[PDB]
Amino acid sequence: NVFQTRAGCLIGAEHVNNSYECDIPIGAGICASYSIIAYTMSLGAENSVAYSNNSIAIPTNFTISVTTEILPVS
Amino acid sequence: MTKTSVDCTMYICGDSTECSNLLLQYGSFCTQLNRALTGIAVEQDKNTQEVFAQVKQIYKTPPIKDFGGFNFSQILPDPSKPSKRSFIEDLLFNKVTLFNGLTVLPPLLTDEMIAQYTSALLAGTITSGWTFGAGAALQIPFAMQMAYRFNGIGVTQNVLYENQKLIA
Amino acid sequence: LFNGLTVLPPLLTDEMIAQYTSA
Amino acid sequence: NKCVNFNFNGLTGTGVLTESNKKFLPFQQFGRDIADTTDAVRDPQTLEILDITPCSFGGVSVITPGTNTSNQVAVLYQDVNCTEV
Amino acid sequence: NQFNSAIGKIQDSLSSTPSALGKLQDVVNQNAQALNTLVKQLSSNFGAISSVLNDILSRLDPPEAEVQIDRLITGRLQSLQTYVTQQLIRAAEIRASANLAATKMSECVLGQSKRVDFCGKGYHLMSFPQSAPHGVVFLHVTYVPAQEKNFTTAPAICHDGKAHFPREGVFVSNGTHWFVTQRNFYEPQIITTDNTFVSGNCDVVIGIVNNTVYDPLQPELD
Amino acid sequence: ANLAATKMSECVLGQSKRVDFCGKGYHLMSFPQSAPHGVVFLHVTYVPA
Ligand SMILES: *[C@@H]1O[C@H](CO)[C@@H](O)[C@H](O)[C@H]1NC(C)=O
Ligand SMILES: *[C@@H]1O[C@H](CO)[C@@H](O)[C@H](O)[C@H]1NC(C)=O
Ligand SMILES: *[C@@H]1O[C@H](CO)[C@@H](O)[C@H](O)[C@H]1NC(C)=O
Ligand SMILES: *[C@@H]1O[C@H](CO)[C@@H](O)[C@H](O)[C@H]1NC(C)=O
Ligand SMILES: *[C@@H]1O[C@H](CO)[C@@H](O)[C@H](O)[C@H]1NC(C)=O
Ligand SMILES: *[C@@H]1O[C@H](CO)[C@@H](O)[C@H](O)[C@H]1NC(C)=O
Ligand SMILES: *[C@@H]1O[C@H](CO)[C@@H](O)[C@H](O)[C@H]1NC(C)=O
Ligand SMILES: *[C@@H]1O[C@H](CO)[C@@H](O)[C@H](O)[C@H]1NC(C)=O
Repeated sequence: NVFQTRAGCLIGAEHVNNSYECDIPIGAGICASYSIIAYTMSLGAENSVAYSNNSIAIPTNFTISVTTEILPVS
Repeated sequence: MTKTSVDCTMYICGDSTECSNLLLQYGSFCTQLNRALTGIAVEQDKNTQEVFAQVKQIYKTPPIKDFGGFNFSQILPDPSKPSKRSFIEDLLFNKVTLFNGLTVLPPLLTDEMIAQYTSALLAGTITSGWTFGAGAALQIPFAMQMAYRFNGIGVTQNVLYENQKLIA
Repeated sequence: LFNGLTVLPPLLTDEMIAQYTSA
Repeated sequence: NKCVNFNFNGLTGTGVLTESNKKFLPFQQFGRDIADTTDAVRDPQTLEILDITPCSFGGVSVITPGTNTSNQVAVLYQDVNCTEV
Repeated sequence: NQFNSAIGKIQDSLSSTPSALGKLQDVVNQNAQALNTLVKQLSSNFGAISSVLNDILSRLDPPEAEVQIDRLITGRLQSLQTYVTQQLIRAAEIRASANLAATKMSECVLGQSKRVDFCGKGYHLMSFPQSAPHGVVFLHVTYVPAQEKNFTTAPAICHDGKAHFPREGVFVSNGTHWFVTQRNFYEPQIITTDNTFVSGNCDVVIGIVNNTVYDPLQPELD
Repeated sequence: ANLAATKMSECVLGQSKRVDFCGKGYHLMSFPQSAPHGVVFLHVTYVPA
């Protein structure tokens, strides 16, 4: 419930063990979300390379991805 | 840049309600200044965020360090956990030598973050080189990725494979 | 989306930017 | 349709005032839009609603091809009706 | 099919999507705060007795009224040149972003760029500009490969006492034999003498293997 | 910061032909390496001889 942190002392929101993607940025990497509780920004998802000196994988398909890159002009 | 926090008024005079009359009776310039310094603060949260939130995927390297017999003890995250920073980043941290109602906020992304953002980045590089910037990190021995690199310049793989032991 | 202060209208009206974009 | 200095039942201001269709609360006298700029008032004699409007104005820009082409010049009344000349 | 499904998908998101543009809305909110503060200054004392000089004039004398106006006018002369400073640091950020957008269109719309993530993230295809009331947006089209699938490689192969190296290609084996596909798709053909080049023997390489390279040159005989 | 983001996009996340945009010499490669308030790229580049 109550916690004292770097950014000060936060109360009523549980400092947790977990870490998910940031929703409510607090500071020092520390964010909050769902009732709504304080937790640590999750950096992303942890994946290991199938490192072989003697192997490769190449894709047999693709998509046509379209994206919008938004810029200020005036 | 350092993200500040400012207790403007109390600097502006420091614990005089009489003042606060004189200031609200002067306007809200300190208010415009606070908006300016919040805009700074968000701008460089955003700056750091585009600087390092460039991948949506935390890569880990294997327990197997086999990049061609190379030795990497001083530049990679140290398994002893001295903040999992390289000994080079240990120097870069050593190499920086550092109140009144005015304070400075602590950096949003603590070196531990920037460290394993960089670690995920560097795994993605060594396994992919350029593909993870175009998508996912895709396995490669790193001999054939410099092969593709020399192809980008228009040169063979065999030149690296001819001396790749030298070249390492 | 006054007082003797006004704002000029954009030099290139959306019709321009539209057929510049079309070309 | 005249920018004029007005003092209505002790309420004084300057500008061009016209009629407004707005309805003030029976106790409510005079109105300012956001920015605290008066827009309409309830008549002192009749307590009817009359629009407060900005003292007309405009920019003054002078348009040239340069001297040495000519001493000729075009002139612009600026976001302004040229009825007001 | 996927090109126009993706266009429909941007369709449906953008009709539904919030917080996508939020940035040009911020910039208008942001100029708007600027001038609203400027107004709420002009109705502000700046350390003066009143915010209105007219009441002064109608009740006070030239000297005191004019000193009060001196302090009033000093306050507004900051508030203006402060506003101007505000605006031309906005305009500097705009001018930077505008050079960046002009370069963006030059490289993504008017050409094909190898720059990574300079035309959006993924393998570059294409970008469609699309204007805004006070802006323009590029609809960036980019390629994502899919169905990776793991095989083993070999830089060359020991044959005729030679390491025959790919002229432009790679050699993979499915489990037992040895096809030439390209680097970033599975586009196979068969490993042959006419699609790989020799430079030297095979007595130095690490990772070479023994196997044959087909050569369509005896069947000319019959 | 825009310049550094572009630097990593082109040198770390890709192979760039830009001259001296990833350090001087024939481009190979660049390893980013963070700082207390910054990050540095360890640029790897080829010199013929
Ligand atoms: C090799 O191929 C199969 C294809 O589904 C995959 O499941 C397996 O994970 C691949 N190898 C590695 C190391 O992932
Ligand atoms: C290649 O990998 C195999 C097993 O993955 C290993 O035994 C071999 O030593 C490696 N090649 C070299 C040159 O180390
Ligand atoms: C790729 O994915 C689509 C999705 O349905 C599928 O139809 C197609 O067979 C897959 N393979 C290739 C080579 O496109
Ligand atoms: C003001 O007083 C006169 C005098 O009787 C009256 O006729 C007039 O109606 C009054 N004004 C209004 C708006 O009623
Ligand atoms: C205007 O410029 C021309 C040269 O372009 C020059 O010959 C001429 O004298 C100029 N007119 C006057 C009035 O100076
Ligand atoms: C003044 O100009 C505006 C601009 O369109 C017009 O709508 C209005 O009718 C004009 N009024 C007069 C009196 O000229
Ligand atoms: C892999 O090798 C087989 C024989 O083992 C060969 O005939 C075939 O063309 C290749 N592809 C598959 C799917 O087996
Ligand atoms: C290739 O052939 C030579 C001679 O036949 C032999 O010495 C060598 O061991 C062979 N290597 C492989 C990988 O089969």
